[PDB]
Amino acid sequence: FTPVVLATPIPEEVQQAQTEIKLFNKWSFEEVEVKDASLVDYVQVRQPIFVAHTAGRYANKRFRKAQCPIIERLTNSLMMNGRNNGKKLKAVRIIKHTLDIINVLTDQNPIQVVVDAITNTGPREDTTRVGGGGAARRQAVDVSPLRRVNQAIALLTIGAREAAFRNIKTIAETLAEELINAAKGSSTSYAIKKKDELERVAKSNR
Amino acid sequence: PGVSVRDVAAQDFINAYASFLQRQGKLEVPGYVDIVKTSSGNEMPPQDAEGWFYKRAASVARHIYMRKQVGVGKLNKLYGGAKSRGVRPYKHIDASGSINRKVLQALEKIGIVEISPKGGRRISENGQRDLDRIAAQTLEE
Amino acid sequence: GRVRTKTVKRASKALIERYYPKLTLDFQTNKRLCDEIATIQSKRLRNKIAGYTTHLMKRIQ
Amino acid sequence: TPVTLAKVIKVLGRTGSRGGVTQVRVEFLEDTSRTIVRNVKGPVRENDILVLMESEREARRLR
Amino acid sequence: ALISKKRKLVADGVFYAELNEFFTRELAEEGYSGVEVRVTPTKTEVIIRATRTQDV
Amino acid sequence: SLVVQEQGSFQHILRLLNTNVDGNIKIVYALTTIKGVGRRYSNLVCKKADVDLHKRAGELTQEELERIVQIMQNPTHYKIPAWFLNRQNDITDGKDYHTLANNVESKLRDDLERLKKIRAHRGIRHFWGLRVRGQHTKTTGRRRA
Amino acid sequence: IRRAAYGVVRYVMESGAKGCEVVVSGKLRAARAKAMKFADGFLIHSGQPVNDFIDT
Amino acid sequence: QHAVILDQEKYDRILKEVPTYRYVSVSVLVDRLKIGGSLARIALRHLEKEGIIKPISKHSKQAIYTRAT
Amino acid sequence: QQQQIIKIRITLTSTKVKQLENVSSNIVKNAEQHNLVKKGPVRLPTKVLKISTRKTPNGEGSKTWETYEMRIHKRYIDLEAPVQIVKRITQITIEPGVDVEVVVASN
Amino acid sequence: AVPSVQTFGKKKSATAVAHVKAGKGLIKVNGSPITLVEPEILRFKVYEPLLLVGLDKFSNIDIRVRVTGGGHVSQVYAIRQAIAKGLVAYHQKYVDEQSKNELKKAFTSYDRTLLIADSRRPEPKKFGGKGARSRFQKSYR
RNA sequence: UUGCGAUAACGAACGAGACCUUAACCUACUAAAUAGUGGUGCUAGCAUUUGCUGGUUAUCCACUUCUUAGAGGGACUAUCGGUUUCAAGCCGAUGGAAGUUUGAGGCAAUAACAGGUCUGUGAUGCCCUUAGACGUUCUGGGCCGCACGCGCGCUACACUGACGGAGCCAGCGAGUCUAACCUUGGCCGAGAGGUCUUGGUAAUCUUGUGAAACUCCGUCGUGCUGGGGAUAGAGCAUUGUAAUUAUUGCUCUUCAACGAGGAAUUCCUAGUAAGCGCAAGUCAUCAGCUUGCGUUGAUUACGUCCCUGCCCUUUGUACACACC
Ligand SMILES: [Mg+2]
Ligand SMILES: [Mg+2]
Ligand SMILES: [Mg+2]
Ligand SMILES: [Mg+2]
Ligand SMILES: [Mg+2]
Ligand SMILES: [Mg+2]
Ligand SMILES: [Mg+2]
Ligand SMILES: [Mg+2]
Ligand SMILES: [Mg+2]
Ligand SMILES: [Mg+2]
Ligand SMILES: [Mg+2]
Ligand SMILES: [Mg+2]
Ligand SMILES: [Mg+2]
Ligand SMILES: [Mg+2]
Ligand SMILES: [Mg+2]
Ligand SMILES: [Mg+2]
Ligand SMILES: [Mg+2]
Ligand SMILES: [Mg+2]
Repeated sequence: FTPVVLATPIPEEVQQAQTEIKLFNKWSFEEVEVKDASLVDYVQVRQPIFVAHTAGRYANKRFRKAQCPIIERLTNSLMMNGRNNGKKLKAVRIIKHTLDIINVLTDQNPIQVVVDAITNTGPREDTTRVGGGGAARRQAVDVSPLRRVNQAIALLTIGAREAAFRNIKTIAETLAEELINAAKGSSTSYAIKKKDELERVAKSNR
Repeated sequence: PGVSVRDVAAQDFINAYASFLQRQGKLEVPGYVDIVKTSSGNEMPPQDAEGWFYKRAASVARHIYMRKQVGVGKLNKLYGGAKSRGVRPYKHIDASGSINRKVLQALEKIGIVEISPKGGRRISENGQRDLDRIAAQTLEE
Repeated sequence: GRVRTKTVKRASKALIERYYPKLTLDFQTNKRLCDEIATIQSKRLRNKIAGYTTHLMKRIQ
Repeated sequence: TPVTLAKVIKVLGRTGSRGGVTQVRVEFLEDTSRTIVRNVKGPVRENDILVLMESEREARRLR
Repeated sequence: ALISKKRKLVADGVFYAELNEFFTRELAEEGYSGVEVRVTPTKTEVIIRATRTQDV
Repeated sequence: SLVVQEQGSFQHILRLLNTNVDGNIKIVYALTTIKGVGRRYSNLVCKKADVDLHKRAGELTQEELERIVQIMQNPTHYKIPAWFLNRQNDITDGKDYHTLANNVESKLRDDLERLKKIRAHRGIRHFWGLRVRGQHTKTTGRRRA
Repeated sequence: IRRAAYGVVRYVMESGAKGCEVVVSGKLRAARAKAMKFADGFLIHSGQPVNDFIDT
Repeated sequence: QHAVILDQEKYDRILKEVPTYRYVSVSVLVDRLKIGGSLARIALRHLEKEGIIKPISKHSKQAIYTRAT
Repeated sequence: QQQQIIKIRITLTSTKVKQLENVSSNIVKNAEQHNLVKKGPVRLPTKVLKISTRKTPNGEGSKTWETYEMRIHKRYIDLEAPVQIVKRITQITIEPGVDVEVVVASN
Repeated sequence: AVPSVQTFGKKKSATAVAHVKAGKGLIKVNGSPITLVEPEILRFKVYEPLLLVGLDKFSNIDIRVRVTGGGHVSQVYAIRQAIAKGLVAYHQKYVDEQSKNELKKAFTSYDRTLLIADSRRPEPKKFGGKGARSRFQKSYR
């Protein structure tokens, strides 16, 4: 709880992160308590990290990607559509800017908001093609909690990538608007709109 | 407490060191500025255009400081980039070799680099002193 | 993907037949005394033989 | 909509035409040991907690 | 003789492969089975594995 | 080495060198509307004419327009280094001319009908409407040209 | 060919080898080509011991 | 379409309405005032010097700014 | 002719490592019994000569390739040798398949 | 002479050699402090060996790291390994073992690559594709 | 067809596997100025009071962590739980450099196909020609010719982006006197390139291949726009006996479609896809190509027979040049 002097001097804001590990230096991984269970053990909080870059292996087993942190899994769903393949330095830079904007409006915890997004745009009832042809029937299945996390990260980040495309608004703030709208539940986010499309199909495909 | 030019960030050093030689003004900026692009792989000339030769010389003299010898050909390969060949894919093209040779001959006459019998330019007695002063300035400004 | 060939399992079973009051439930000494009581042409071959043989004792107890 | 969280007891096997549907046996968290069998689209595992928008329907596709 | 080791080893591998086919053709009816070239200073000696040596 | 402000004493769409050069866009990118004057040529002459490059081309004073065009029509006077132009060592008088707005079509025709008139093969390919720079016509250009 | 191949196969076996195989392909008074293996003994076809033990 | 010069009547609601903005950026001034990004950038650097907005990030390609107090 | 160090280096280049390190061992064993000081077998990086050809002689089939590899292994041993007795015991039994060069220097 | 250990850290091709010896808090990378690393968003990878245990465990120690090979992210993950391995190897040879095994607890309980080199290696490209697995597009028509 | 098990079979052989190569570990050995590190024999600088340096191995000494490559060791799913017929196995956890055949290749049986190659060979039978030649050689043209259909690609439709500056980091090769190869440095030139020298037959020199995406700071600001660079004009170089139908590069100008793509269709399960570029091959010159190589590095599943293809068993047969 003290400042330390070294021959190569360390700044004080990083020296204050000695007492708690936060996102990048700013937002704690504590009080990110998830109001909806069944996604706990699949939203990966309760292990703090500093930056959302980790070269960790999580795709060599069936469920190791449930232990990749939920901010790294959000950065992961950004760096695609070819021209952005590779480039996690750009995707981590976005989420640093994104969690700023999530903190500025609706001034609460920006990690809690992206967690509130994943628990809100996870598709709880989906459908599958029963019958092995084009002229078939569709059946209402329940959805795995890993898939509800898997699709929610996909639905939010696609709706960020679409809305930031071809306009002045940045990927930093479209995603921030995507996650804030999804945190409330508003039908003005892409991911909530796409989720209720999946769920109204399964009401009728029972 | 004795500051070298490694304790200061390279972006913040070169901006400070370029504005020093600009406000001092003895660098003999060669005359063909605003007609040159700094590389064949470039589309445009430098976008600041009253400047950029103070910045190129600040980056060269820093690069001489870090290294032990740098010549012109190593300097062109340094500042080259991806050349858009239009419809064929990109490539590395070395930078302009008359700009960087007239950077080095400029820093010689103001005493920063010299002839260095293992190649091209090593940084001088005085040039090491000159960059080290600015490095002392930059941490506490 | 870890099923063992007959040449591992015959040589393991032929070791148990005539060297039970010898080599024990430890792989490491089983690895090392197959150097003396068997002529095995490869280090990778010896360790698979010594490991199934170790697996066999743990079943025998 | 009165949803119910249910707790996986057994992964009874894959079903569906392509194998992408896994049939599981769950017990409800509220009023526990009220055990039924459901279909799951994503990767389901033992002791996963998953949510049902209906309380009276058992999975019918198998083998 | 001022030639690289990547080149001097390949050129000796070509001088071997040329005499292999030359002695295949010339010593065909005398039971040639192989040639063995030993690169020594001041002489190289060509060892011919011919089964009926007495007419070679 | 710092950022300074500005103010908008502004003039819209403006004829220049027989081209409706636009306002609301910057000086070296409003003068790319003029044929024969591209980006490198705009950037060199908007520095030779002592014009601030951030002026948005409609805050430009009407005498600053006149120095811009006087440099364009006459570049070898004002130390543009004669490798920077369209037509150099021209075809008939050997002198370097930067060809401008309506004249770049005119000298294009003058090049193409010089070339047919000697029955040169590139002029013949120019007459037939084929590609003239040694392409492969078998696959490409197969909805137009 | 059957007298030549079994002549050299059973010369190899009587000279002390583990395996031998003679394969003759071509045409012999018939237009359509056929191949017949004259194999006696024991061969190993896969792996490094092809390089260790087999003369081809 | 987007004002690339700055006359007075845009100036007196740049200085009146960037107060009550929670989030201010280049694109925030583009889509809610009606200037271009090259004047939104100028209206960012000017307005932090006047101190009615305070910086948070100050990255190139993305500036996060917010209302003072 | 009287026991003077000559600062000789024997470089040994060969495709096959077992025959190469046979002579590089014997150069060590010869100079450890004349009590000569030596920098030992310095193992230079293996030159790998790779040649990629299409498998087929014509142009038919799937696009299948070989990589034919020649490995060159090389060593050198530095010596400081009384020349007449050491040149007597080095020029004898030159190894085929191993190329050996002997260089003296004035340092 | 001085109590000194020398370790290394390794990503794909980036090998950071650390020369850890007794001193006064010095933490340097290739000539330069830990405060300026480039990429400046990956600054906290090379602060995780410092912050997980506290700065006070580095106050008696000089660390002088040379990294070459690899790339910009890849060198960063070798820096955080070279000095987390350098501090532990200093707490093996000189400081107590119970104090060494708190270092190896909190390093491993956060990030296993802080001490143990990741074995993911470049799988070779195969003919018939631009990739190791990926194949050229086939036609049928 | 890997085994376990059932068993009129028992016990084996080829193939699979083992094997060989490559990659990941070795602070354990053997060392090295053709690799480094540490002092400093010894200096010598800059700021200082030790931080960053530059220099000499009978004009030093020591060490091998880093690198190399000899010889070895390591992993055998080890250990422990769960399931299985307590099998063969499989899954999870812990340890571990590695727990996907450890990753990846090389090798790869029996049987074939009327698969391709006579235009790779002085591999070859038969046929054709053999001087007015289908031989050989010389000069010029052609393969590239353009209403068009198809295949693999390269460049994009932009703000997760272009430009300018700045930061600046790999790995696999190759290279000349058995003659003009890789080229550092200096000078001249916007550039392309030229000239004077140099080092290297190569862990020694090019070369730290200072590679590109990337990062930061500026300029742009949703406009077919500063995206895109197709077409086209003018000039300067290089290679070459020879550049015209532009060999290629360079500087200015022209700035086309293209606003993410019907029907359909390809590849792909972890350092893998994808983005990025570098070397080699052919090469005098020419890469949007291929073989590698490294940089950046995700989504999704650890399943199935639904589509397609293949395999095995049962049934049918009037088929055995075997549904051609
Ligand atoms: Mg040069
Ligand atoms: Mg070009
Ligand atoms: Mg099924
Ligand atoms: Mg046999
Ligand atoms: Mg076998
Ligand atoms: Mg095998
Ligand atoms: Mg790829
Ligand atoms: Mg070692
Ligand atoms: Mg055929
Ligand atoms: Mg046929
Ligand atoms: Mg002739
Ligand atoms: Mg052709
Ligand atoms: Mg094709
Ligand atoms: Mg850039
Ligand atoms: Mg390198
Ligand atoms: Mg345009
Ligand atoms: Mg050609
Ligand atoms: Mg090439």
